[PDB]
Formats: sequence, C-alpha cells, structure tokens
Amino acid sequence: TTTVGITLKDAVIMATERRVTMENFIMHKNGKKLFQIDTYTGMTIAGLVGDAQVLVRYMKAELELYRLQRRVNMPIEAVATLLSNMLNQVKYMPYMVQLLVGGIDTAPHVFSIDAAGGSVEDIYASTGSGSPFVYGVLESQYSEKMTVDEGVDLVIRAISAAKQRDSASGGMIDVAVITRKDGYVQLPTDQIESRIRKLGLIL
Amino acid sequence: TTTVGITLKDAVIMATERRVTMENFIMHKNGKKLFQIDTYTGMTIAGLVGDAQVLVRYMKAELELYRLQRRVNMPIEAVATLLSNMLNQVKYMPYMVQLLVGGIDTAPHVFSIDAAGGSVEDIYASTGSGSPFVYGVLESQYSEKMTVDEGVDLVIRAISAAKQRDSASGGMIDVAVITRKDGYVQLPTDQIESRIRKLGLIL
Amino acid sequence: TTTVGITLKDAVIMATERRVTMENFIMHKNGKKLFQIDTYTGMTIAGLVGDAQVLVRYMKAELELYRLQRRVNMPIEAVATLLSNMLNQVKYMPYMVQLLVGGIDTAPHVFSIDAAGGSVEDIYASTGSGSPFVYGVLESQYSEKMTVDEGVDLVIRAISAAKQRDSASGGMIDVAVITRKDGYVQLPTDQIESRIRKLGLIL
Amino acid sequence: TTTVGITLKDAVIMATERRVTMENFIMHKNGKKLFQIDTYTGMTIAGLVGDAQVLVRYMKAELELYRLQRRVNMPIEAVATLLSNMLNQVKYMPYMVQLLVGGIDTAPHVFSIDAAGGSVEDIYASTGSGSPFVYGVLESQYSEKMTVDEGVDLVIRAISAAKQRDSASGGMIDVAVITRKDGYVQLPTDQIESRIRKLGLIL
Amino acid sequence: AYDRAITVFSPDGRLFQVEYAREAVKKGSTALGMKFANGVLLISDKKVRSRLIEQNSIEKIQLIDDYVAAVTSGLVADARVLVDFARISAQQEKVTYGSLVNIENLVKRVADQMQQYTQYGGVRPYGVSLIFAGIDQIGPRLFDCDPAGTINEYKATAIGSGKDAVVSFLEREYKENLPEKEAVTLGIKALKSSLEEGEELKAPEIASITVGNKYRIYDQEEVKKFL
Amino acid sequence: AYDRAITVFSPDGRLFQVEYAREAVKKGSTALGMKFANGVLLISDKKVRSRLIEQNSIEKIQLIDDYVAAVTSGLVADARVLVDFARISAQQEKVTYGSLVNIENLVKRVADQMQQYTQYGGVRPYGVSLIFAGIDQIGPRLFDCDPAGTINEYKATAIGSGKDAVVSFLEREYKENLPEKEAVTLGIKALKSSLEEGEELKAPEIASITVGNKYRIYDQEEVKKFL
Amino acid sequence: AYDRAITVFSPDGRLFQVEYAREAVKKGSTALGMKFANGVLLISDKKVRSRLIEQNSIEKIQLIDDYVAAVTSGLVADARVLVDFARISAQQEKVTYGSLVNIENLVKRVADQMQQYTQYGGVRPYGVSLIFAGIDQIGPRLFDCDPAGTINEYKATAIGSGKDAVVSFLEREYKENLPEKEAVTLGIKALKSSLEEGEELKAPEIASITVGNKYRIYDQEEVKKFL
Amino acid sequence: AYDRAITVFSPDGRLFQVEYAREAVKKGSTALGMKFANGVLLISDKKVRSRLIEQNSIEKIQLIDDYVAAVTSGLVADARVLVDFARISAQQEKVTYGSLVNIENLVKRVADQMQQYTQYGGVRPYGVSLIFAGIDQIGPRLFDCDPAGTINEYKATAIGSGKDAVVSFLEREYKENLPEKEAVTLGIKALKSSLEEGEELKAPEIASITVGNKYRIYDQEEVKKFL
Amino acid sequence: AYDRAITVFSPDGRLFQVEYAREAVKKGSTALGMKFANGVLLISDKKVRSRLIEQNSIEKIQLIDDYVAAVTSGLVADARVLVDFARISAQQEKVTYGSLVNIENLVKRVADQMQQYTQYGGVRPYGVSLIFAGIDQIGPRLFDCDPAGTINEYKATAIGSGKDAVVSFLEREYKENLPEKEAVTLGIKALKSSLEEGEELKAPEIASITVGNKYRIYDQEEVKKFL
Repeated sequence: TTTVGITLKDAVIMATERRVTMENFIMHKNGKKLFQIDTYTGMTIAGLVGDAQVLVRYMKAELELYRLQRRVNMPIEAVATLLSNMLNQVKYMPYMVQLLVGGIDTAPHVFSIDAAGGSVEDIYASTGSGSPFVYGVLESQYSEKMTVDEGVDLVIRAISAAKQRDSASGGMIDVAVITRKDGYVQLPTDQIESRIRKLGLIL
Repeated sequence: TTTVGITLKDAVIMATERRVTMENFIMHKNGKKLFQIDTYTGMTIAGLVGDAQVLVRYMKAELELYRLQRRVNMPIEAVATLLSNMLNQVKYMPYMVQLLVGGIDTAPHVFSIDAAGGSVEDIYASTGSGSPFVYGVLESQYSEKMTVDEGVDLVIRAISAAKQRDSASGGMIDVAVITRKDGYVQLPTDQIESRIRKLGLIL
Repeated sequence: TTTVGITLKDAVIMATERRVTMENFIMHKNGKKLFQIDTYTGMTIAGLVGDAQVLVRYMKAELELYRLQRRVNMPIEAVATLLSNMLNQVKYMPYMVQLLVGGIDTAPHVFSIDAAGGSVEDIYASTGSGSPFVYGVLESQYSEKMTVDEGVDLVIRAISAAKQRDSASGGMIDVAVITRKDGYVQLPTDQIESRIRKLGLIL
Repeated sequence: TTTVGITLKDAVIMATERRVTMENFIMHKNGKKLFQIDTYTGMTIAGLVGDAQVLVRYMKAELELYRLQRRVNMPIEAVATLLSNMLNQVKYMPYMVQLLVGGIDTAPHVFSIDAAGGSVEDIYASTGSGSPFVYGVLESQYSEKMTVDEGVDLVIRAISAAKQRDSASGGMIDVAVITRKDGYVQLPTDQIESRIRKLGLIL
Repeated sequence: AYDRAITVFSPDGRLFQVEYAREAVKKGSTALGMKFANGVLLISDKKVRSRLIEQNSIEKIQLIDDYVAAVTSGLVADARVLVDFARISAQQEKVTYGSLVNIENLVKRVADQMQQYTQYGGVRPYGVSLIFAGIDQIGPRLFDCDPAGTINEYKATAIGSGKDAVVSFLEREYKENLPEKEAVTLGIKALKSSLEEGEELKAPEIASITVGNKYRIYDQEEVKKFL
Repeated sequence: AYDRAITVFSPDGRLFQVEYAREAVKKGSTALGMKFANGVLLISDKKVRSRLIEQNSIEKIQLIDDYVAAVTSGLVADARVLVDFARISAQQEKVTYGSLVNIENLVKRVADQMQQYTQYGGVRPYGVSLIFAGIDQIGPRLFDCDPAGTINEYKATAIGSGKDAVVSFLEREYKENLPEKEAVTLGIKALKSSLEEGEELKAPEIASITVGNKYRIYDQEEVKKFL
Repeated sequence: AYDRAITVFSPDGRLFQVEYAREAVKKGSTALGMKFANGVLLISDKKVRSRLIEQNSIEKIQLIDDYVAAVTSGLVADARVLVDFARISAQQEKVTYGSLVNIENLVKRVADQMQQYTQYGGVRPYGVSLIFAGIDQIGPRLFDCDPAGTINEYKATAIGSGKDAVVSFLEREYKENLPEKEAVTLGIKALKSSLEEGEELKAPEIASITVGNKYRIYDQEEVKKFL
Repeated sequence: AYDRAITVFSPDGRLFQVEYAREAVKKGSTALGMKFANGVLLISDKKVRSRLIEQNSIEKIQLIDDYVAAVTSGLVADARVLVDFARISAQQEKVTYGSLVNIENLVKRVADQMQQYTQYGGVRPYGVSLIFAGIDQIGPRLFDCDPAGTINEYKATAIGSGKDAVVSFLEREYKENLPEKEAVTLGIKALKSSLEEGEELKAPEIASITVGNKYRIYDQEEVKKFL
Repeated sequence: AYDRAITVFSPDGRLFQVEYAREAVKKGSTALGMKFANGVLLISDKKVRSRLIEQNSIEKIQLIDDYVAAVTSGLVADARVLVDFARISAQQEKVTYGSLVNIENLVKRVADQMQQYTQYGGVRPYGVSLIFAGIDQIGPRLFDCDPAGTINEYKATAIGSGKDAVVSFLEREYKENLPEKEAVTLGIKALKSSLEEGEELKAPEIASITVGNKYRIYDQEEVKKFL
C-alpha cells in the first residue's frame, strides 16, 4: 500500500491507492484507505486492514462526540495525541499499522503515527509499502510555494511512480484536498482521470 | 474448500461446494457451507469448521434479535461491521476463518471478511482453498450486464473449474440466489444437475 | 481405536472395539467406548480417555436434566450443537477427542464432532485410529436399502477389517442398535460371537 | 539520535539533533527531542519515540500539578527519583528509552536515567546512538570554568562531531540554555546557524 | 407492619409486597390467548390515550422470535424490560442449542428472573404479568407468568383488568380444536364480555400461529371484519 | 418487635420469621408419602382452580431424576425454584461421583440452601416444605424438609393443609412392608380423612418405585380404580 | 407509608416514588416536537432567569449526533447526565454497527438506564423527561421517555409545564405531512396556547431535519420571523 | 418526611437534601467573576478570622492550571477536595489530549462528580459552589457549578453570601468588553454593594487573564490601588 | 432530626455530626505551636492521670520523621491511628520523590483521609485535631487539621480545651522572628494563661527545629528552667 499527505500554503492534500491484499494474491481492486475523520480533517491507513478499520471507527466516534460536547472541532495536535495514547496503551497485543492524519485548524498539518504511537509533524509524509518512492519524488519536486493544482498534480505523479515501481500498491488513485475555505472535498474520479491523462501517466 | 459470491444487477448469487475435511482424508462428502443468515442475506464459510459454525449460530441469533427489536432487516454494511468487530475483539485466541457475507437491502452487496476482521466490499468475491481458480474464471468471463441465469451458469462453471483443479474442494455444488423480489431462494439439486448437464461439465 | 456409526432406513447402528491404550503397551483388553447418552441416543469415543469420560459424564447429566425439565428427549441436532459449543468454549486448553453421536428422534442421524467442535451430519461415519479401513469397506459395501441384520453384519465386517489391519484397535467388538420401536438395545456378546462365526471372520 | 547536557558554573545547557527514524529510512528531518518539562528544568529523549513522548506528557502533567499544589518548583533529585520509580514500576513490559533530565534549583544538575530507572548525577552526560563521540569531545575539551557562550560553543562542536560521524543523528541542532536568572531559554535557529558559521563547522 | 419490605413474611406466611405487585397487573389492558386446532392465538385490547398517539407503534403483542410471542400487562416500563430480557434469553438458547425445543424453559428463565426479585432486599418485584404463546417441538404452548414468578400452562386465559370476566366467559364457552376463524370470533366475544356496555371495542391486536408456519399479525382491516 | 427480621432472635430464642414461613406451608394442598415392601410412594391432592386449567400440567409430584422424586407445598414459585435447584444438585452429584448413592445428601444440599436464607439479612426464607422419596443404595428413603431447613427421614408423612389429620390417621393405621396396592389404598383413605365430609376427593397424583425398577406415574384411570 | 422508598409497591401496585419523579418533570419549560412532510422538528421555550445570563449557552435542544437530537425537562443536572449518556450510547452503537439504523434502541438504552433506577434500592429515579427526534433508515422518528422509563413514539408531543395545553391544541390542530414552515407555525401557535395571556413568548429554540439532510438549528432572527 | 435522604423525591419532585446542600453555599464569602475585553477576572472577599492567621495562605482563588482558575464557596473541606479533583482531572485531559481545548468539559467532569453524589445512597452531596474562569481555544470562559451539579456559563456572576446583591448590581451595571481596569473597578464596586454599610472591605484577592497570556495574581498593593 | 447521620445536611446546610466530632476535640489537653526566627516549636500540656503512669511514654508530641512533627487532641485511639497514617504517608512520599519538599501535602493526605469519613455512610469522623510543624524547602511550616478536614497554616495556634484562651493571649502577644528562648517563654506564658488559677502547670513537652538542623526534644530539666 501507499499513502501520501502534503501540507502546502493553506491546504493539505491526502491521497491513497486502492488495492487491498489481505493475502499475496491481490484480492480487492477497489478498497478504501482514505477516510474523512472530521469535517476539517482526514486520516489515511497503511497497515493491517481490520485493526485500522477499527481505529477509523473509534476516531470518527470520538471526534464526533468531541465536536458535539464542545461545539468546535478538535485540533490536529489533539487528535494525534489521542491516537498515540490509544496505540500506546496497548503495544504488547499491538496494532500493526502506520497511520497518517492530516487536516487544518488555523494552519495546515499532517502528522505521522507509527505502530508504537510516535506522533511527529512533517510538512509532507508517506506511509505504506510503496512509500520510499513517493518520498523520493517529493524530495525532488516538492516546493512549499505551490498552489492546490500543482500540489495535486505532484501527488498524482508520486502515487503513479509508486504504482509503477511496486507490487503491493496499485488500483485507482483517490485524492482528497482539505482546505479551510471549502472544507474537506474529495475529488471525483473524472477529474483524477483527467489529471492522469493530462500529465502523461496513463498506460 | 471454495466459496463464490457475485453481485449483479439486482441480485446476488452465492454458491459453495460441499466437502468437509477436518483431516486430510476427505471425510464428509456432503457438508453445509452456505447459510441463510437473515431473510434477505446469507453467509458463506471457508475456514475451520467448528469456529465458523459458532459464528453462524451467533450471527443468526444477533440478526434475528435485531429484526425483532427494530421491525426491519439489518443492512449489509452493518452485518459486516458487526462481524468484523466480533472477529477483531479476539485475535490472539483467534478465529482461523474467511467469511463472505452477501445480501441485498436497497442495492446488492457481497462483502469479504478475513480472519482479522477486515471488511471490504467487492462486486464479486471468493474464499477458500480453491479460490484463485474461480477468481481466474470470474476475471475472464464475468460481466455486470448479466441476468440471473447467466450469473448462476457462470457460478457453476467457476466451482466446476475449482472442483476439477483442486483437492480440497469437491462434492455436490449448492447455490442460492438472493434477490429483492423473491427473497432468498436456494436452488434445488435437480436444477443444479440440470445446469451441470446442460453446460457440459458433467463427468 | 475405531468407532463406526451407520444410519439406515429407520435405525442407527453404532459399534466399537474394546481395547484401551493409554500407553503403547495395550493395557486393557476390555474397555468401554460405546455409551448410551439418552434413552434414544448414544455416543462413541475415539480420543484421550480421561477427557472423553468427563465428556460422557457431562452429556449424560445434561441430557437427563433436559428430559426432566421438558418431559421430552433432546433432538440430535441439539445434542451435537451442545457438544460443539462445549468443545469450542475451550480449545486452547483443548480436548483431544473425536466424538461421534448417533440417535433417532423422528429420523435417524449420526453426527461427527472433531476436537474443534465442527458438528457435521453424514449417513455413516467413523472415528479413531483404525478409521480409514472401515471407511473403505463402508464405501464399498454399504447400501441404504439394508435391513438391521444386514447393517449389523456390515458393521461387524468393518470392525473385523480394522482389527485385522491395525495395531491400536482390537479386542471384543460391542455393538448397539438404536431404533424408534425397541429403543436403544445393545446386543449381547453371544449374538456378536454368533455373527462373527457365521460371517467367517473368526480366527 | 544524540543528546547532550552540560552543567557549568550557574547554568545547564542541553541540546539535541532533530532527526527521527522510526525506520532505517530516516523519515523526519525535523523532529522534537528537547522538551521543557517545567519552568526551570528540561528533559531530553533518546529512545523509542512513542514511549518517550508518553513519558514527556506524563512528566509535564505531574510537575505542573506539583507546582500548583505546592507553589514551588520540584527539585531535580525529586524529578529524577519520580522518573526512575515510573520506569522501574514496569520493566517487564518495559520502556526502551534513555532519558536525560537537566535543570537548576539552587545549583545546576543534569541527571541520566537508563531504561531500568538508574538515576545518577554527572556534570555532563549524553545519550543516544551518536553518544560516544560527544563523550569523546567533552572528555577532551570541557572545563568547568567556562561561561555560557563557551559552553554552547562546546555543545555545538560536540553535536557537529556526532552528526559528521554517525548515521542515526543529523538534522538541525536545537539548543536550550537553562539558567536561574533568565530561566529556560531556547536559542533561536538564527543564533545556532550563526555559531555554526562562526565555529567553522558548516558544510 | 408485615407490609413494606419484600423480605418479610406475614404471620400467615404471605408476602404482601408480592401481592401488591400483583395488584399492578389489574390496571392494565385486557389481553387473552387461546389454543385452537394446530395453533394458538393472542388478542389484546389497547388504551388509545389520544388521537395524537401513533397507532402503528408500541404494541401489546410482541414477538419473542419467529416461533414465540408474548403479551404483557402492568407496569409498561417493566414490561418492556421483560420482553427484551425474554428476547435475549431466547437468542441465547438458540446459540447454545441451535433451536428452541421447549417454550417452557424460556418462560422458566423469565420467571426465575421475576422470582429472584421477590426475595432479595433492595429490589422491588416486577409489576407485570405475561402470556407466552407459540409453537415448539411439543406442539402449541400457551403460558402465563405473574409478579411472583408462578408459571401456568393453559388452554385459554386473559390478563389485565377484565381478566376475570374474560376467564368466566371462557369458563362457559371454550372448546378445543376450533378452526381459527371460530376461535378468533370466540375471543372477540370474550373481550367484549369484559367491557361495561355502552363502551365499545375499538380495533384490537390479534396474532396467531399454526404448526409449520411463522407468525401472522392481523392488519387492522382483517380485524375489522370480526368487529 | 422480635418479629420483622430474619436475623433477630426472640427473648426465648425463637425466630418468628421462620415459623411464619412455616405457616406459609399450611396453605398448600395435602400430599403424603409412605414406604412399603421394597418401595416408596407419593400421593398428592390438587386444587383444581377452574375447568379451563390444563390437567396434564404443573404437577405436584416432580421427578428429581430417575431415582429421586419430590412433592412440595407452600409458595409455588419458591417451590419450583427449589425443585429445579434439587435437579441441578442431583446432576452435579452424578457428574462428580457417577451415581447418587445416598438421597440424604441431596436433601442436605437442598436443606442447606434453605437454611442459608434463615440466617442472612436481606433475604427471606423459602415458604415451602418438600417430601423426597426414592431408592438409593441404602434402600427406600423418604424425607421431609421445611422452611427452617430441618430434615427428617420417616416411614410415612404428609405436608400441606390436612397434614395433621393425615399424620393422625397414619398414627393409627400404618404398618411396614405392605404390598403396594394396600399401601396406596391406605394412602387414599388417609387423604380422605383430611377432607371435610361432603367435600369429595377428585383425582389425585400418585407416584411410586420398587427396588431395582425405575419411576412410575399412575395415569388417571389407574388412580380412578382406587377412588 | 408506601411512599418513601423506590422498592415498595402500594396496595394498589403503584410506585409513588416514580410518580413523584414524574411530578418533577412538570416544573420544567415547555418543549414540543412534531413530524412533518419528510422531516421532524423540535421547539423549546426557555426560562430567561436574568439579563446577565448567556443566551448562546446551555440550550434546551441538544444534538445527540448528526442524525438524533433531543430536548429535556425536569432536573437539569440529571438531564445533562442523561444527554451525555445518550451521546455515549449513540457513539457505542456507531462503533459496533457502523451506523445508527433505528433511533428506537438508542431510546431503549436510555430508557433502560432510567428504568434501572426505578428498581434498585439506594438510588433515586431520574426526574427528567426527554423527547428524541431524528431520521433513521425507517424514516422520521419522534419519541418521549419519562422517569419510569416508558417509551412512546408520536406524531407530535410536548413535555414540561404547559404540556397538557400544548397536547390539547395539537389534539385539535395537528395534520400530517405539513410543509416545514406551516409545521413550525403550528408549533409556535401551540406553544403560545400554553402561556397565560399577558405573558408573551420570548425567542424560543427550533431545530428541524428533513430526510437526506443533516441537522439544522434556526438562528434567532429566523425564529423572530415567526413570532 | 421527604427530607432526610438523598434518594427520596418529594411529592412535587424535589430533592430537599440537595437544596439544603445549596443552603451551605450561602454561608461562604462572596466571590465574583466577569468577562472583559479579551479576558476574564475573579474577585473574592475573605473572612479574616483573627490577626494570627497567615495572610499568604489558604486562598479563595485557586489555580487549576496555567489556563483554568477557580473560586469556591461553602464547606471549605469539600471545596479543597473539589479543587484537587479539578486539578487532577485537568492534568488527565492534558495527558490524553496534549492540551485543554475547552474548559467546559473540565467543568463537566467536576459537575458529574458532584451530581453522582446527589443520587446514590450513603453519600452526602458536596456543599460547595465553584466559579471557573479561564482561556481556552474558544475564548474566555466563565462558569459556575453548584451542589446539584448544574453548570452555567455567564458574562458575570457571584457566589457566596452577598450573591443576590452582587448579581443585582451587575444586573444594572455590567457592560461587555470593558478594559481591564474598568472591569476590576466595576467588580470592586459590586463587592462593596453587598456589604452592610459601616462594614468596610478589607483587601480582597483578584486574579485575571487576557488571551495569549498566562495567569496573573494581583499582589496586595495593586489591590490597594482600587480600594 | 438532621442529626444522627454523617450523610445528612441540615436545612441550613450544616453537618451536625462533623461539628460534634469537633466538640470531641475540646476535651483534650491544650497544645500550641508557633513559628520563630528560622524555626518552629510545639508545646503540649498533659493530663497526668496518676503517679503510677509512665512519664516517658505515650507522648503528645510525636515525630512524623526527622523533618515533620505533630501534636494531637481528641480521641486518643483515633489520634494514634492518625499519627501512624501520617508516618506511613510521609515514608511513601519519601520513596516516591526521594525527599519531602512540602509538608502541606502530607497534611493534605491526612486531611483527605479525614474528609473521606465525613462523607460516606457507615463510618464516623475522626474526633481529633492535629498540629503539624516542621521544616521543608519553603521554610518553617505550621498547620492545624480538624475533624472536617479543614487545613490552616498559621504563625501560631493551639488545640485542645484551653485553645481559645491560648489563641487570645497570642492575639495580644505574638511577634514574628523571636529568638527561640523568647518564643518558648511566650508559649509557656500562653499555656499558663489558659489554666484556672490555683491550678499550676506541671512539666509540659516542648519540641522545636531550626532551619538546617534536625529534631530536638527538650528533656524535662530544660523544660524546668522555664517554669
């Protein structure tokens, strides 16, 4: 699997592949690894499937209860701290997962959490099997002076490189841009195919 | 063992072989791996026998209690989420099973659940020992523009390929088509033998 | 050890050998592996001796309490489901046993239960060390159009083949026929020796 | 990773690198390993990331509750004793971490705590992967007659030697000087780059 | 005196607290149940408190599964807790045994839950009576259960306010093995014999089951055909 | 005064709460049991509350297994909980030891359960007496057990309302080692001697066992032959 | 007498303690709820104790999620503990099943929590009634729940002091499937019919949902448009 | 009557035990809190019992952290246990979430702790009211909490003996968004309006915070400048 | 009335049970404590019940460690249990933190132990007041603690029967930062001002500490030099 999250000027772009295996034997050509966790923040999944879906259900529940009790959204540092305490309260019956939670509160953030619950900020991050490839291309091409369109083009080029050079990733890429103005908006597959055919990555 | 579940236009077809071993030593030439779990949804079994029969008893009980308390059937996403939480509450004394639950509520679904409780949707799925063969033939012949008759013919051709090319599967195939109009109807063995003799798979 | 259970027209015949070892070293030339578990159903034993005798005591107790509380006998599906739930509530301090419970309620049944609690019906079944031999002869000679006498002759021929070709089995065969009319009747050893001397299996 | 803590005349200087890996695969070029734990004392981290961040959260909480209940800061011997009792109450589900807590109460201190909770004082200490290098240069150049500027120059020369000769360390060095007069002050990155360019360590 | 605690016998050995809980049953609506040829039915009156109430909602006949059903009378909150306990207990027996062979032990588990609170201090009894009706492997069963926990199996009974009247009319008129239409007609006449005349029977609930079939709630029009 | 709690002795050292629970027993139907030649029997009257009641249902003679049986009098819900506790205890002894060798310890376990609730605050006693009858490896046993927990083994006894009368007639008429027909005839005459004349004995329940056999309920016609 | 403990039935079988907890409900502000065409709404009056109180704070309509909402009346501390228990229970059902398919079991879990304290000694009941309103997969649901635990599903209701008056006005004036504006106008007229004239309605809270949409609080100006 | 237990409702549905605990609040010293432009303050009177007391010791304004503070009134032992529970709860929320984002749930945890003892038998309520003041990510918050557990967020309030006076003066004189010096001057005038004239205000405690800053206790001279 | 249970507030919000436990304090011997220049001392009277009593045994000044000490008044058995709980709590804080940095939390742990029994039913309060005196890293501390759990830090105080008199004399005569001999002379004069003249002061206990030193009990002759 592969995930990618990019913080740029006033936005954060998170995208995944959709191919779930669950065996060697790729089994599901259209999974779901990009989850909206709250009205201004999302979460991506790069581990064991069942444990991670339990994590997504729990975090949706806790952040919705939070927004209800306090009439305001949770900050990104708070949700990563919560997620880290959850993963680190049990590490000897552990969750084998690599979580990546991004979102915007007053400034965009994308935080990475390992299986031991080490929350750490970075301006771009990636997790999964085909992760060093997208770290390579994001080390070579990413600039923090990008727009949203250049950012999502960079993200699609990244996940296309990971799909070309890795067995575990693959399938149709899905991308969601979360910004403060329009909120959390997941791009439809027509615009994603449009950017794939425009950037010369289709085969 | 082998299972198969196909979602098509307004129906879902699930079929299994019937041969249970329980040893190397095939022991029961007529088992039962296709279970009706509720009046519009069914469940197929591809793991350790005892654990899976306990799972079938529990899910029959919980869905019947649900239909009684709420006067409506359970959705398919809800039953897969329930089944995933059940398998993932205990994974260090784990159930070694691969469940596949299909059914129709307002649109047909067939969901696959591994031993760790990773629920994931797909338009056709299969589990068991002789599963890659039926994935091969369903990759080559399946179209979503089929009727019910072409679908059940595809399913019988699939399980016939798996019976021909695998030791663990075998025995008399049993098929059940669940649709919204006529509900859950399991085909009698006479029609199954009729389709076997018609499609040129009998030997 | 070896057990055998046959369902025929309106009866079920269950027979065992009687040789218990408990070591390599055959130690008891006359054990007891065929137990009447209720006034119309019986149980046979093919595993570790102590655990299985505890199982027989518990099932005698539970079925007698059942018949007392409800003034009717327990069905065979219910006793196999009960026995499966008992063996599967504890499988990590497990019972190493292979149970085979037969009986008649409105139709004859003989159900097989492995050490993991996978209850499964079959029209004839066998468990134990010398079990594939009696599966061979019951695959070659058994017909469902038999009487009771042809059935018990088939059973004695089966267990005689298993005694001839296996070390763990042996000793004097004991047989019990359970039918709805005369109930559960265990044949005396004189009739068993008579059938052995008649069928030409004595040596 | 590498940490360094130096006690000199009336001050204590603690600095770390900022590179977190979390894999082999250096992943975060700007982490955070130097934490202010109270208004006159700080803590540095050289172990597993998640466990150590949990430790930092707990010690911030306990020392803030302490300062609130008693209207005075905690002594350094007390915070190291507390931290040692915390790490040694659980050592068979242990924390794999090497903590180093420095600060000033009436005299400067820097205490080292291993994974088993052995608190021990020293006038300079270091933990982490690239720790023997900074012990070498602090054995060769450190004098207790230094000022604050000579001290922070020594610290930057130390961590520069560790960054040059070790894979696990690296990234931008961050330094904090804690003294009784001005309290806990973390140097901005401009002064750190100024000292790097002045001392002839930039490349 | 011997009066204000569940754990105190009278000098005649009575529990007045339990019989007071039995007096709670008499303020409920009248329901009846009766056996007929290969089957059993339940009929229940309802208080219609206002015209703003939902009709198609909280109903006096409740299903316990596709082969056990029940009606209640008394404290309605206690009654709903009881019906939910009965449903959970039936599903536990189905997990354990694969099927429900005797309705009587479902009734026994509910009744032992009710008896346990006529004994221990700090709890009150359940002010509810129940009628269970269904098909099991013995045949059609019909029970009642009361705040004491006493179980009785019957041909026909009532619970509720008009209970005595509905019993007495059945004490003149009930016959075994009626066809289903005649049995429901007898039940509606029995329920009408408990009203105080002038007051007329609005649309009641009726359920029924026959051997080899699941339940069958009459809709309102099929009920109107008998009024 | 010394009166309204189970944990309070009197100045004469009596528990009035227990004796009130014993007064609960006297409101039940009369049942008797007696030993005869190689066997033991139980006879029980019944209240037939109405004609709508099932005959072939809740019965005053209950089997505890195939080799212990029992009759009860008093609070019927408590009595049913007691008979089920006795059944579970008998099956536990059969798991542990393979057989039931002495009925007396089954009676002791039931009576210790009954004694435990004449001591701790927050529970009431059981307002039930029981008679146990059966065959064990000692021979025919016959017991009674009361709300206090007191156990007695007898040749013959009653419990219930007419108990004294049925005792007094046996206090004139009982002999050991009667044949079974004579013993049942003596029991029916004993049960008739407790009625108030004019009132006549409707069909009672009778069970019995001889040594080496299993259990044996008389059907109603075999009972009619002695009326 | 039968009066000062939750665990004591009356000789008519009533719990006066529970009904006193129901009298606690009548001291709260009036709130109402009603179903309309593809939707459901809630309206609530408020005591404005002084001018120093925050308006934009503790509010009588509380969200339970994005697809269940609720109003309360009675003891406000108990009511807040109840709304938070309802929120935690809704989130537990969402973790277990992925969604909330029937609001009725959320109401059932809250009502079983309320019923549990009408039974065990040492606790008091909850002196609060609640109205739940929302969309589930069945449709628009609208409930009330009371200190006894009794659940009722309605077309329209009130709780609070003016409840009867509001119910009576709806007992003349409510029709199904109104458009949202007409339904809110009917609700405001209903709430005005419970006041004692001269006293005038200050700005109330109104929430509403239609099928397929999320939640929607009217702000104060949109409420002013109907006063 | 309905009077001497926490678990007993009145026939009007009141808990007199809780309101009696609310009467314990009125014997404490008057404290007030108010919001001003980007900030919030607390002012508190003190009983100076003797001249031998330490001034610089047990103080009526207590810090809960660097970003929540509180004043109390009532039983001082209960109040100190409450402030320590609030401090431990704040530090638990900081461990779990890294920061305190809303003061309201710290208040809710303290108030649920207080509500829990208005319900269970064998405990008494907490005879203390509290005012919480601070900055969170929503803004300046100001609360009170009472023995019932009722939470209210305000612009300005008092607790203690002179509360009804100090509210009433604020009911004439409070304006939003005052500068800090004017807000403290208004508060000192409010506290003086609760005294009985002749009696004069000795040196009170005042704390305050603005957004983006930490905590700030006035020393005594800075307080003297406003007297 | 509001009088015979710890868990019952009065209508004015008082716990008379706690104040009666405070009346238990007034029957003990008078003890005092005071701060002086870089130090703190304790003085205590004793009842000498007979001449057969051991002098050099159970003493009113008890050490809690080498850097906290305490005197008690009230029920002597409760007081001994309290001093032992204080010693165990001090040693637990020394294990956890290596040293005792503030005496105030040792006092807080003892006072929370005392407050916990002014709240839960089935226990009585502790009928003891305590004075703690010692050196910590803040300086010389001096506290008292009472049956309610109320903590106060002082310059000087008494507990016991003559407390008021010893307070009032200190309310005329105490000055800060006295040398140690003058401070003890002031304390002995204070203790004499509480006696009823004619009655004369036999040999009292005096302890004291200065900053940087350990503990120091006066022997009897060094006490005689001040009488």
